[PDB]
Amino acid sequence: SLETPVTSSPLVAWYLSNLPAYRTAVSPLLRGIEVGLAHGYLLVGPFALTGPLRNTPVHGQAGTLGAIGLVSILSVCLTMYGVASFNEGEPSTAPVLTLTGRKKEADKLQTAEGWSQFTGGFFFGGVSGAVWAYFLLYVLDLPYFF
Amino acid sequence: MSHSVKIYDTCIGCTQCVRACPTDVLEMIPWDGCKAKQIASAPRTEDCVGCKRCESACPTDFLSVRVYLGPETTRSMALSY
Amino acid sequence: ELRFPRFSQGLAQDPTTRRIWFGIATAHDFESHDDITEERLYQNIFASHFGQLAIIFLWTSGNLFHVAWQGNFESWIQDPLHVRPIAHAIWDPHFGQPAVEAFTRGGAAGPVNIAYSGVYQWWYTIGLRTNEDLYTGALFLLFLSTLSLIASWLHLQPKWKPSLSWFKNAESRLNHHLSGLFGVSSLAWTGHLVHVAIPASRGEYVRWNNFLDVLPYPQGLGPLLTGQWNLYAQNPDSSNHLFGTAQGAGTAILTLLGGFHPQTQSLWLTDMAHHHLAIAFIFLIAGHMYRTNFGIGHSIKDLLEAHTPPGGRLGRGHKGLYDTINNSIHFQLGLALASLGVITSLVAQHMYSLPPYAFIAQDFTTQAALYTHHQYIAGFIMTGAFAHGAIFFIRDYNPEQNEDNVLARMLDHKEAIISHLSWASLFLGFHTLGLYVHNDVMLAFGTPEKQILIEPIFAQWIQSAHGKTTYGFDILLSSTNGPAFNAGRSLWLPGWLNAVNENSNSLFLTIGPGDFLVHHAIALGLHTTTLILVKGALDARGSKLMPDKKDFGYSFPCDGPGRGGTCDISAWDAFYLAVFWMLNTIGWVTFYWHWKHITLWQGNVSQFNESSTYLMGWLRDYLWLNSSQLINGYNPFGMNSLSVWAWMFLFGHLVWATGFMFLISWRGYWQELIETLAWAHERTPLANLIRWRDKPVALSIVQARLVGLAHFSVGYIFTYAAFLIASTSGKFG
Amino acid sequence: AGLTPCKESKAFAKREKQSVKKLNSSLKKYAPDSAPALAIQATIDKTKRRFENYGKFGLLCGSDGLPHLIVSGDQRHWGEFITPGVLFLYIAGWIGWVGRSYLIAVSGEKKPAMREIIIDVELAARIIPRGFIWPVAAYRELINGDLVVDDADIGY
Amino acid sequence: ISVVIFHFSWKMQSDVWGTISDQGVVTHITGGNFAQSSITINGWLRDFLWAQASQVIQSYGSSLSAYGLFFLGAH
Amino acid sequence: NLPSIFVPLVGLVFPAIAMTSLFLYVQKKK
Amino acid sequence: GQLSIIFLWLSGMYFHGARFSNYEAWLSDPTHIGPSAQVVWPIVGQEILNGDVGGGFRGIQITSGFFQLWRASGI
Ligand code: CLA
Ligand SMILES: CC1=C(/C=C/C(C)=C/C=C/C(C)=C/C=C/C=C(C)/C=C/C=C(C)/C=C/C2=C(C)CCCC2(C)C)C(C)(C)CCC1
Ligand SMILES: CC1=C(/C=C/C(C)=C/C=C/C(C)=C\C=C\C=C(C)\C=C\C=C(C)\C=C\C2=C(C)CCCC2(C)C)C(C)(C)CCC1
Ligand code: SF4
Ligand code: SF4
Repeated sequence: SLETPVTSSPLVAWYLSNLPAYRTAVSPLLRGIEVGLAHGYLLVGPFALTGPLRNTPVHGQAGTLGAIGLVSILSVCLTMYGVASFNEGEPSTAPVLTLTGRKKEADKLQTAEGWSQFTGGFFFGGVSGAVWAYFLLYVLDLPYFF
Repeated sequence: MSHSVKIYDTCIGCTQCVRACPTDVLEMIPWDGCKAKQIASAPRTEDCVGCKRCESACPTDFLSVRVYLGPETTRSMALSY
Repeated sequence: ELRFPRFSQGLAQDPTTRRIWFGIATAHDFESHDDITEERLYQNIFASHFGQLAIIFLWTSGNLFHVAWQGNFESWIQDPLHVRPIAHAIWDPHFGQPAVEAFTRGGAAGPVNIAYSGVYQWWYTIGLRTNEDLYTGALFLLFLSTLSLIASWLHLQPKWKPSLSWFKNAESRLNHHLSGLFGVSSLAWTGHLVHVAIPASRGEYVRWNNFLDVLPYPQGLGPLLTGQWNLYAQNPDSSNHLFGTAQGAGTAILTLLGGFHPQTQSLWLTDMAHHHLAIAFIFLIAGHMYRTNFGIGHSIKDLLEAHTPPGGRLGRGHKGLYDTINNSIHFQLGLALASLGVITSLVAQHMYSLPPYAFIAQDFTTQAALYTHHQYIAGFIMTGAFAHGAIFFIRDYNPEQNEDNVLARMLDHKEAIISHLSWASLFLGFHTLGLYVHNDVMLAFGTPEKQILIEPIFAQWIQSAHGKTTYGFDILLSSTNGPAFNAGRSLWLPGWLNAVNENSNSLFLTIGPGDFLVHHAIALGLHTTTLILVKGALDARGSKLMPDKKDFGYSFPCDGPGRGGTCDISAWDAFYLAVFWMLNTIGWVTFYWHWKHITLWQGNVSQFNESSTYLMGWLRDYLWLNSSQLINGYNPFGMNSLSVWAWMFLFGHLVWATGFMFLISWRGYWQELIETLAWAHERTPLANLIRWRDKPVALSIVQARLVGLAHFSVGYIFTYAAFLIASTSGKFG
Repeated sequence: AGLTPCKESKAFAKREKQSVKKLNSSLKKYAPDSAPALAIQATIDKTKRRFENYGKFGLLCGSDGLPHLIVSGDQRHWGEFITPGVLFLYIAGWIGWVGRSYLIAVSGEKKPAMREIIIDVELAARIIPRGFIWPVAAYRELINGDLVVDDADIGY
Repeated sequence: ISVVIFHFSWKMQSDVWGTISDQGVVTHITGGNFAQSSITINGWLRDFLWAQASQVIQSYGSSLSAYGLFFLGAH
Repeated sequence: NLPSIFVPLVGLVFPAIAMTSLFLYVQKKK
Repeated sequence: GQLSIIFLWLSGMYFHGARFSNYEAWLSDPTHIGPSAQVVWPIVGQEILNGDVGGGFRGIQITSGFFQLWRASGI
């Protein structure tokens, strides 16, 4: 590749290197539950506001049901990948060398046991994120544009 | 063996196929069956990409180097990624 | 092996996605499977066949189940001419409210689909009368499907699989198939016609409960034994007959009337019983020809040898063709398709002229949906026959065992065959198009008399030989003197001649100059379609551009740019270009049938007879005019029942237009496009964490052709099938 | 086949009536002596004498008032298809027979390639009339067996 | 290009061109249907291809015949 | 009643299990 | 050469507009007389192409819009 401002800069290389997918030195269960929190709380909007029931008074509870399923489907699409791309006793496929050249540990996420932990984090966070939107948006619901 | 490259006895030893292999498959070996006293040979068929230009430059009655496309490998498919 | 596909190791180690695509297309090609042997080759086919019968029986149990659970079958019987037959029910949770209303019809309670396959009439005729007959009809076929699945499994274990000599027994098979399969089944269907069907159409309800009490003929089973069979045709159904009751109901069971049933515009029941009885005998007697175990009957090997013409004009004649056929599966399949390809066209041609089911000549849409259906099936099957001809010349032909016989000679003057096919196609092409543009121009300038109207008189002479009196040529069966007329004046002519001159049926429609020009356009299709296929078959083994084509197989991409470029040289590609001309040809046939009938049904027969001589007439008065109701399936004002056909209509246009993308743009461009993409994905953060297991590559050269043709065909069928049904059903006339 | 003669078919004499009225409609808008009025009149006479010749030479008209051709060979109608047809076949050979003579004529040269992209006009002038008698000449070739070859096909 | 010259033809006939009443009310060529019917693909089939091809199709027998022939000839 | 259950099962579930079943079988390695 | 052909193309257009056109008539009522600058020989009935473009003339109605160009230059 090439070193352009976008691919390397202190602001960029600090933003990416400190979000769950890249914090290579913490337990993959939590790295799954953060990811599912941000994604789950994210997509409750468009389902609730643009779905086929937006006019009806069930727009709150029809979007949430929609987002809940989509998290479930991605949880399956997650598990299909983990079970078909790793073997139960094979080690990690992540790069173990940093840019400076320090040989660090291979990421536990790139591992059958790790990924199956990660999806457990994503699924539980995904549904937890998508209810937390529904509670806020239809209890503590004043300022928003909905 | 990925693809099968075969050179017959019609070949007149003109070294036009060897010079036209883009990945160094064919090569020239001595013979005694031509005026030129040399016939082509294909000892590295693995890297053979299948680009029939190797035998678009064999000037004989039908052909003297022939290429049969078999199964495809990661180098016989010319994948760079 | 080591992974999918289990039957091909060469594909298995292919790392790219090519393996997955090619692990599906080469599933059923049992010869090219690794480690195949001639015993396995047959035993898989035998098990596979039973798989195909399971589908056919399960498929037909679906129709009976829905028609009797969500259909109008008991009500439709009560008035066949005013109750739309119902196919099934609709439950689509995307439907809005005005669609739910619109698709509620046929006297149902929710949305339904109107059945255009014409099952409702067929089951009326053959005696079914309530829902309950249909349910047991469903269960039985479901059981038969279960039985077949057992057999496909059973004949794979040891001690139940046939050996080679069992399959290669070409004589003992032809006796059973001719005498048992074709023969007895036709005899037994006669039994059902005169024990259930005919009694149903006379008010008698006969079922498995009581079919032992009732007599098919009040003196039954006697008159046949004595020899005076002249009683079963005694007192037939009267002219004033109501199909479901006893008024005018005669008692004859076997007749020869030949006309139409006056009320229902169909063939008489008692004729169809006789005919299946007559050809129940021909096959039985034709079934004892060949020798099996009992020392009598011909040897098919001997018959082929004996027919060697003296003088040598046919070389060694048919010598050795026994083994070549009896050892080449691709040969046997080719013959089967050719024969099956013809009779399907025959079925299409006869059904619409001689309606064999009650109240099916006035359901106009059902006629069109059936005749068009069988021609397209016949178009596909006929292309396969030549396609497996080519595979024969490649894989299984042997140039030694067929020395100078009739088969090797067809490879010896292949130039003479190919060129003349080219001539006949060229002669038809220049003049059929030629006279057409001339007809077009002469009308553009406002002079319609200056057209070239050639009266199709030979076909009008033939119609006069069958009794049609419009043209007044006064020949056999149209002239009273003729002994041929006298030979039939008291058997079938009074009914047959009354049907042929009636102007309501489609029996021998009047033909004019328009019908002359179209027929050549049809004739042009068959030669040109044949030319591609026949050119493909005879040059499969080799030609001047590449005289060792046999060493590569039936289907290979090309042979490289040298020698001037060799794109589209495999005999596969000859089949490829062929399909385009099949769809065009069958296009010109079904077009012609629909428009001629759609003018007839309205009683506006002048419109076809004038507009059908210049092309703008076909484009204006058939395409543009008749699609007015279809395209309004949904507009910014509302929707209709026809909306679904309007949607499918465009859906047809969309797939068809996607077809071009794979035919025109060839592989090398897309492959360079993937490589950039497979670079971008490898450098994007958060997305370099997901890695393809199988590397991504563009489709292969042959795959694109196959894929490109799949879209073209699908879009071409759905488009026309939508216009055919919507336009006719829109007017129901 | 029921095709009444065009000189009798009232439908034929209807089409002749409309197309004349349609033209005379387009005429009562120009000056009675300008150039348009003459060209319109010219086409009007051309039309009437067109219809008359179609009702004179025995063309048979259907129920469309339009002529129909009987190509069955009924020699009451020979000038519709058979007579024009033979007229074509005479011409078509003339083109065919002449071209064959030229290719044979230039065949025995150093490179016949050059004498076909650059046609020899004089040689094609002493051959252009030999197509007047092609039926006679060819039929003798067929009998003498020089119209065809047997098994020497490519190269020579 | 083809969709551009389709876009121009329908937009101008439906929203701009057309006769004008002596009173002052304006009636465009296609009655101002572009704003509702051009959003559906079937709309571009009914009201543009099918409804504005009438003049070319039935152009036989008058001076616009040469367009009727070319229409076919270009197909 | 019965359609409202069988239509989703063959439209949503039975496809999903089918696609996920094949995907493992296609992508196996032994 | 390319420059020369254009001039020859221009020359015909000006010539044709002078010898075979209702231009001078068009200058009287440009609102409702079609511009015509091509007239066909009547051989095989093709004189039906000579349309009633009005202005006491006939011929193929042009659409390249030269007439507005020749009026804007005060011809
Ligand atoms: C002297 C000229 C000549 C002659 C005698 C023939 C003779 C023949 N051609 Mg033919 N052909 C020719 C030129 C000629 N060709 C040219 C120039 C072409 C290229 C377009 C073809 C393309 C062609 C095809 C595609 C086919 C034939 C076929 C045939 C055979 C059947 C006749 C037929 O179908 O006519 C075909 C007639 C045409 C295609 C019309 C074009 C011929 C032009 C108009 C004549 C040219 C004459 C020449 C320029 C005049 C020279 C004058 C000289 C003084 C300078 C027959 C052996 C067919 C065949 O194999 O049947 C057995 C066949 O399929 N030919
Ligand atoms: C390629 C090939 C192949 C195939 C082939 C085919 C596919 C063929 C087909 C063919 C066909 C598809 C044919 C058809 C035929 C037909 C016919 C042969 C017909 C006949 C008819 C008749 C005979 C009739 C008669 C009559 C009449 C006229 C009328 C009246 C009645 C009667 C009957 C008398 C194979 C495999 C072998 C192999 C080799 C190569
Ligand atoms: C009578 C008639 C008819 C019929 C016809 C027919 C049926 C025909 C056939 C025909 C045929 C069946 C033919 C065949 C042929 C063969 C051959 C074989 C030929 C050959 C030829 C040639 C060889 C020639 C050559 C040449 C010349 C001489 C000239 C030109 C040049 C050339 C060199 C080309 C119809 C009905 C239509 C109508 C009426 C009349
Ligand atoms: S195909 Fe290409 S790689 Fe193979 S031998 Fe020929 S030139 Fe070499
Ligand atoms: S090109 Fe052909 S002849 Fe020349 S060396 Fe190679 S094989 Fe031999």
